[PDB]
Amino acid sequence: AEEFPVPNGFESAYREVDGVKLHYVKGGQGPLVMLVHGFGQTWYEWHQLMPELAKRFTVIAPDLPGLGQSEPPKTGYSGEQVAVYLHKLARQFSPDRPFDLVAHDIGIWNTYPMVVKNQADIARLVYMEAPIPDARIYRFPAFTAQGESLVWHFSFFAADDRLAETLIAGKERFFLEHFIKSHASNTEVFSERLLDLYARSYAKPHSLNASFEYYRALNESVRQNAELAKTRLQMPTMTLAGGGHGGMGTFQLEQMKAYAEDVEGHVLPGCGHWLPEECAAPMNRLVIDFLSR
Amino acid sequence: AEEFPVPNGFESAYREVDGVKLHYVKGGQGPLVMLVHGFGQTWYEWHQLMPELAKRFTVIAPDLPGLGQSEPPKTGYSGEQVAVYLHKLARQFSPDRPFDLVAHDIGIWNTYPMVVKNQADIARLVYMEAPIPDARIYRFPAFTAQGESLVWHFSFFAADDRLAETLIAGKERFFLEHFIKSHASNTEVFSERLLDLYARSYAKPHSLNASFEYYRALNESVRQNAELAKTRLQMPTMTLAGGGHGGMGTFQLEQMKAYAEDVEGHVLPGCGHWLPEECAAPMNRLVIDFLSR
Ligand SMILES: O=C(O)Cc1cc(I)c(Oc2ccc(O)c(I)c2)c(I)c1
Ligand SMILES: O=C(O)Cc1cc(I)c(Oc2ccc(O)c(I)c2)c(I)c1
Repeated sequence: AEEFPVPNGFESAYREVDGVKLHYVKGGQGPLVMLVHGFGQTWYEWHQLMPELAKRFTVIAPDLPGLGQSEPPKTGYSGEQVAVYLHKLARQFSPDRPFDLVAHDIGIWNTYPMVVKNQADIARLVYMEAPIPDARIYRFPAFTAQGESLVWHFSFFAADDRLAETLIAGKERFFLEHFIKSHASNTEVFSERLLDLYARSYAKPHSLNASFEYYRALNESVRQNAELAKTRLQMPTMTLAGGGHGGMGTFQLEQMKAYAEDVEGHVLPGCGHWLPEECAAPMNRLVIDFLSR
Repeated sequence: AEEFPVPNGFESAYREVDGVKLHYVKGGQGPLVMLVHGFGQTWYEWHQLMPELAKRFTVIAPDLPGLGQSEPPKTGYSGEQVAVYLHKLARQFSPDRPFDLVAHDIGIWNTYPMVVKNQADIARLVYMEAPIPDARIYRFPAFTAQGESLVWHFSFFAADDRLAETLIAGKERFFLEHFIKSHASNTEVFSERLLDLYARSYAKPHSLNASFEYYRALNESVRQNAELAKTRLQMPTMTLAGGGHGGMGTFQLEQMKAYAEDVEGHVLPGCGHWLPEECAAPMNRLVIDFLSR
């Protein structure tokens, strides 16, 4: 059974990595590009970009441990632990060449440590719509003059007592729709069918828990990154962020400047947090052009 | 019927104020002191302080509109709107003399406007454990290096689509235990028996909704207070705050200095948000002594 429809010419498959069965969708020919999704989603958020990229690259889009059809991590959910799985998965398919990495949302948290620790393995890097976990996140406000902030979920999801699983269970579809649309500019792209598919996936009890364990490990990830960041990133990097409601605006590039020697950034007007779906055509174009250099 | 046990020698009664039936518990003789509870609780948080105060004062402890056994407000939930009900209630019992006010948590939000607008009616004032709604609240962090922040619930409760009622309905008892204990230093005072009492009250559907409407009106209260605060409070004031986990610490007094000419503050070590229950002996002593001047 597949949680999401696989594009033509792609295959849904699994690899064991350090005793954890990871799911991915793979297609194309050429140098490897790995696309890593974030919270509330799965490999499927990349399904529009994948066929275009597959004209020039071998494309792999894994499900993060515990999410989609991937088994939970056996080590832990901190960025350094999760990044091992993703790095080793990429290396199974690109053992002899560096590969490209594109990540969205918590896909950034789960890849940054393997990028900085294995720079020779990373040809080009694209990061969109999430802070790298560091002390900057402690400044985001709990509440705004316009009401509900965009970041209060960091605390909701990190809270103990399984607070988030307990309140969201039985209301997974309701909560996800609220979360996705409140972080969107272009809500129309989230059809009832698309929301149904994402909700069914993250509502699997181990996946609902996995979702929040990423946040329960966030402080540990920040502490980890405090040490890792002593080494600057040297590979060509591009950042993307939405400039509309729900988006991160200038933060993405400005943070990345502290991490990378060679970075260019774009802010996409009229687009929120969910760039691959809200603004597929220009996002796809920018990613394809940057990687095709 | 009574949701909470009335102390010996007190009465539970109701008063209709501008078309809204307010519940209160009253006892004692002498000048009037009104005690106003906050979120998650009812008049009952004051039940240990009340008999002591009643030796020197007429004591009234109302349920906030919509909470406990009080009807929802008919105007709205902004501070200025709710303060009218509380001011009129007090003045029914003390029409020719000023009265004392003690308020905790959102009790502050719901009384500040009537204090500033009717300064001659307030002899002495005690505020504990909440910010007065102003722009300072936009600076509190969504997430901290220790985990769950103090005020992330501001956004949860303010969120559209009845997000909070939808998630919390049926899980009120679970949620309230988490909320109260996460904001406490001395968690041991929150027995299952006591939590049962509070949860059964706020689980009434109109009470669960009323609770969150106070937060949905928070930005309105901030706008209201920006005008009101152009006049400083002139009456003797005391602030209390917990110095332990969950407490507001030095913020309480520091903010109050901007609002009051005559203020003394105390931070109680090893106590969190729930001062009357976590640290009954020193809190009661501070309040009784201050009002007895
Ligand atoms: O602190 C700054 O410089 C500016 C800043 C402020 C915030 I609130 C913020 O959080 C967001 C915003 C959008 C979003 O979709 C998500 I998920 C989190 C970020 I990233 C940066
Ligand atoms: O950042 C600052 O200025 C200091 C600050 C930080 C926070 I997070 C905060 O919110 C609280 C604190 C305790 C509490 O019990 C509740 I409910 C809310 C406050 I008030 C002040």
